[PDB]
Amino acid sequence: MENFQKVEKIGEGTYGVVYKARNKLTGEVVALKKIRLDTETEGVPSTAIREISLLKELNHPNIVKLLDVIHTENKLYLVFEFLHQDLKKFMDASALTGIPLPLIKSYLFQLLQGLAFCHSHRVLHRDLKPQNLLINTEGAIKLADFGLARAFGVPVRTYTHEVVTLWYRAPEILLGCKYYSTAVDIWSLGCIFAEMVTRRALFPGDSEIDQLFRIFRTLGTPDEVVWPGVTSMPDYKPSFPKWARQDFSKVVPPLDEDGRSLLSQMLHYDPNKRISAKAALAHPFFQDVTKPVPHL
Amino acid sequence: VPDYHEDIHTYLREMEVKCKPKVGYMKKQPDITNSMRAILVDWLVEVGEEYKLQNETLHLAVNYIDRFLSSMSVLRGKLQLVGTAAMLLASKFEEIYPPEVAEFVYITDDTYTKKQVLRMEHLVLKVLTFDLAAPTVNQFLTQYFLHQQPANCKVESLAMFLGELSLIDADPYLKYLPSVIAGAAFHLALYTVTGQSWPESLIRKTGYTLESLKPCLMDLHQTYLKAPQHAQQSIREKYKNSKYHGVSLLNPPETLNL
Ligand SMILES: N=C1NC(=O)/C(=C/c2ccc(-c3ccc(S(N)(=O)=O)cc3)o2)S1
Repeated sequence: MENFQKVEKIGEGTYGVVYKARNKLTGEVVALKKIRLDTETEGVPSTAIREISLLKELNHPNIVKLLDVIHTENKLYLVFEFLHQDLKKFMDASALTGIPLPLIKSYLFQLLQGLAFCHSHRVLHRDLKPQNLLINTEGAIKLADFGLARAFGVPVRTYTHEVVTLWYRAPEILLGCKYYSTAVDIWSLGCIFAEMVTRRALFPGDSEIDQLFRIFRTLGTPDEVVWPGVTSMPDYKPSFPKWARQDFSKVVPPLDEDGRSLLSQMLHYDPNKRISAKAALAHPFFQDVTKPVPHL
Repeated sequence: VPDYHEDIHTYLREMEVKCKPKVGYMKKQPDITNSMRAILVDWLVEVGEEYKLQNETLHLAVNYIDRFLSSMSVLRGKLQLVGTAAMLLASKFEEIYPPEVAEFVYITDDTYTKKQVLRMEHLVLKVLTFDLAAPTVNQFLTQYFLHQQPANCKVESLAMFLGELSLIDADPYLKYLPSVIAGAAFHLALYTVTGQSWPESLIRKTGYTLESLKPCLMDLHQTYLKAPQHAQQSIREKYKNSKYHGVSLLNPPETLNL
């Protein structure tokens, strides 16, 4: 553990502190997750078992690279490639002008590729949110934080319900469905897509029911026509207020017809109808995609 | 049919070759033997039942065990310990509510301390270099089941049963990849129940002909005939329950005709 000079706290993760650090010997800049063991209760958290073991499989340029695991007596450190900052801080710093459209298109393309690789390697990320997306100076964005990820089966079976950060959580999880798969990650990306366009979180609720209503109020309250089976889901209530679906050019004004189309496909109530990461890359919204450099 | 079915399958075929224990590992183990491993795995079954764990966890455990023993010498008194930290790491990886460490201490009848299981957990991790997302006979079985005309549940449970027998006997089964054993278990179930054979769709999907599955069928057939005489019976007793449609009570076919 002694080749590293820690520079500062950079982040919190869902399961441990992250630092910027440098290799005294190679000069290499890195990020260090500290995962706290404290020894005699439960040992190494399932959280870390999953993250390390999935991340080792998931080598792709749109996924953070795990360089090393320092597996001490008292602590576990995951050593990652250092990336300049998160999409979150990038968005906050771009609130008044907004991120250039060609940059959004690029970030979305790149993210979709990262997600495609994940899903094709049987992994759900389950915590796609802007402070988990990492951006460098050369125009790249990478999925990070796999502490909440898992390997899914074909077919799936019931997974953990306490899943995905509220603002980004898909309706099928909100409404208490038995089964969810890859579509939960697409929904999250949809919200993120929208956030880059509007500079405001799309569905910023403060409780499960508040979240539900924020989705309903924008996309229309779901019914059997739009989502066969909604009305018989465990946490569906006939007493949910019935709001009309708002027009996309009001929801997400700066988008052209192609962006709206793609967004509407990512944000479909029916997980079975929701577009896949792989199919999305074929979307005509990406016919003219480039690699712009972020105005840091 | 799910969105990434073909893709995931191709990928598991790449991974099953990387997640391999060396075949003749038991030959270089000074103190433990195949029949001991057999006692161990059998026990792990008993444990999965008691704690209502997924069959996939059992399979992950066995894979960790075979990989760990492939590179560490283990004395008989420590064998259970390796299996216990395997099972515990399989649980943590694959289950929603893994049992707690105190529950793993408990079913060793207090042979080992909590302090130990946690140290063994650490070591097992160290030895497998944190590589736990291993393909199992089980993953391929489910994947194969989707190509079923139509969904016979008896065939399913029986294939699951046959694949689970494969876990107990390192000789011969370590010879085979999970996909191959899966293929074998599937055709053998299908036949036994309905007379039908390993279908055209899977031949296209896996590249596997009845002819390439033959050596494994030959062995798996044997195992299946000798199943009630076998020293370890935990699987037979498990697959007697209604949950599994009592498939372990069906009569194997006399010949496989191939
Ligand atoms: N939750 C996480 N999971 C990871 O793998 C992480 C690795 C990582 C690399 C770089 C960063 C990183 C995170 C946040 C910033 S920030 N607060 O925008 O300056 C800057 C860099 O995190 S963070």
